[PDB]
Amino acid sequence: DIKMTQSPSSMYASLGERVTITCKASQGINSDLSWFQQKPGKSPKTLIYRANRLVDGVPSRFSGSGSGQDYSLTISSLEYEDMGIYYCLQYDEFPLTFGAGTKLELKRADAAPTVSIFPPSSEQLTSGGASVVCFLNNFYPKDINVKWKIDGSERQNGVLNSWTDQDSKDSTYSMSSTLTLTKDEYERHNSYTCEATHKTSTSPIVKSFNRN
Amino acid sequence: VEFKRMCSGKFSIDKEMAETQHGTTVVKVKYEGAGAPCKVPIEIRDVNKEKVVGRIISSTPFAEYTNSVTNIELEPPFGDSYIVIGVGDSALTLHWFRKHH
Amino acid sequence: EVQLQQSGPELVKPGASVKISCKASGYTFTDYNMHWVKQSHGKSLEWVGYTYPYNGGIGYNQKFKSKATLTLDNSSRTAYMELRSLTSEDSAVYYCVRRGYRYDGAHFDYWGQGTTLTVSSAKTTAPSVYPLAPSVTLGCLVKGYFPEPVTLTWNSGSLSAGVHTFPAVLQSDLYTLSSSVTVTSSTWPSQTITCNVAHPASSTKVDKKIEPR
Ligand SMILES: [Cl-]
Ligand SMILES: [Cl-]
Ligand SMILES: [Cl-]
Ligand code: NA
Ligand code: NA
Ligand code: NA
Ligand code: NA
Ligand code: NA
Ligand code: NA
Ligand code: NA
Ligand code: NA
Repeated sequence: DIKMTQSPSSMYASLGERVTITCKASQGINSDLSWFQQKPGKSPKTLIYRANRLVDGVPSRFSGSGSGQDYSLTISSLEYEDMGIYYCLQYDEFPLTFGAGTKLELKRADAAPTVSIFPPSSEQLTSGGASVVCFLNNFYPKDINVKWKIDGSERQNGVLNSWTDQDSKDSTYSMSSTLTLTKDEYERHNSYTCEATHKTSTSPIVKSFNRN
Repeated sequence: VEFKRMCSGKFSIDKEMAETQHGTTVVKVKYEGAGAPCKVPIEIRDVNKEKVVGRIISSTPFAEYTNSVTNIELEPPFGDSYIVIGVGDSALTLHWFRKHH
Repeated sequence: EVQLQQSGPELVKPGASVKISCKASGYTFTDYNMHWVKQSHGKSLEWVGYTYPYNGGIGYNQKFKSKATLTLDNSSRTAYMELRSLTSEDSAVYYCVRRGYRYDGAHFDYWGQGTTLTVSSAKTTAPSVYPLAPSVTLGCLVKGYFPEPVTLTWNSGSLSAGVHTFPAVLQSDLYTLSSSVTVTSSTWPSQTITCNVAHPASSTKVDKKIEPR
């Protein structure tokens, strides 16, 4: 199988800038190469085929170049609607193979996360379970450190996280952290803490509540 | 290289058959059999798979080694024809239909 | 205009089979091959195989040779992909995409809208909605439901801005997600707040309200 390697895996850019991403085949593919853009929960939209043929209807800011093993896709001037994941495909030889993609995201000023913690619901505690929730919303960049503490003891097990894509409004990221736990073992501790460390400050943001 | 004989093994399609920009068709095949290097058996027959029609453009196509890949350019006639690659039961029989541009 | 319309979502048990369709329009069908592509959630695209309109020109990615059966119907301009002996690993979004093999054809320029397939031996179960009470932020936890899609709004579509609904997570044949909303402090807890959760697979619309603990 021909291996397709896209570089970089992800990257950031600003509106108006030229962006170039690359795709390298493990052997020459004689320009039998197409590029696609795909947005979350949507189908791929084709930008280029035969390495440099612009698909009818696609904006002219997209162009393709390359030959042999190496191919580049270039957006001359980045626009807002260009955010998403780009894929390359070789169809020079069976089986057809795709690159792993290049996630393209938008730059913006740094922003500290807004942290909020929430004790398990009385409705949920009636059943044999208890979940503690902590939202860390609207922060940038996406690098972030999250740790729970129960009565001071750092707790790792029982935690499941979820991420949103780059918010379509302010281009920030948000994260849900959920510490699931049994009722019994939940009702043995008092202080519950969700703590976040971010580049925006050396001091970590600390939210907590007391079961009393 | 020393003795040039017809390949006896199976071929498989290794790329979508497609038209060139100069009135020909290109077929890429992977040789899965043995006895390579050997010559790729290939011809074009009519809609009844009877009479030999069209012609092969590429010079005597070869399978250089086991699992090798070979590009073959040929010129099917207008209408329906069958590109037959290989020999025996394992032979590839590919229906091509050429229209006037 | 070129159009590739695929059939709707499929939900089946392991060991079952399914047959997804892809009806084409707006071009000479016999001048194009139809390829099928698999994309597992959060993964890259993967080639399943392709069909060529004449004499069952069939190409399978060796990976799918014992899994998929691709066919064509030129007269109805419809392509089909049949998957058998299904397992959870078969769960993914599948697309059809055209490729012109004539001198003037375009390559992989149009895709179908995609078709979601979910394979699992789990039962349909409505979710359990819980409130999240402490500008101020609030939320709702949706826990213990199998059919992936749930729709979350706030006060029945009233609150649009400052909303974050996180992707669900599977732990044991059941999904769990959460949503939050940010508003001005003064408006709460006076002005009402409510998470609306619609679960189509169960045909239930459950609302829960946010009042101070
Ligand atoms: Cl997606
Ligand atoms: Cl777009
Ligand atoms: Cl995905
Ligand atoms: Na350009
Ligand atoms: Na190169
Ligand atoms: Na031709
Ligand atoms: Na032959
Ligand atoms: Na003959
Ligand atoms: Na569908
Ligand atoms: Na896949
Ligand atoms: Na994906």
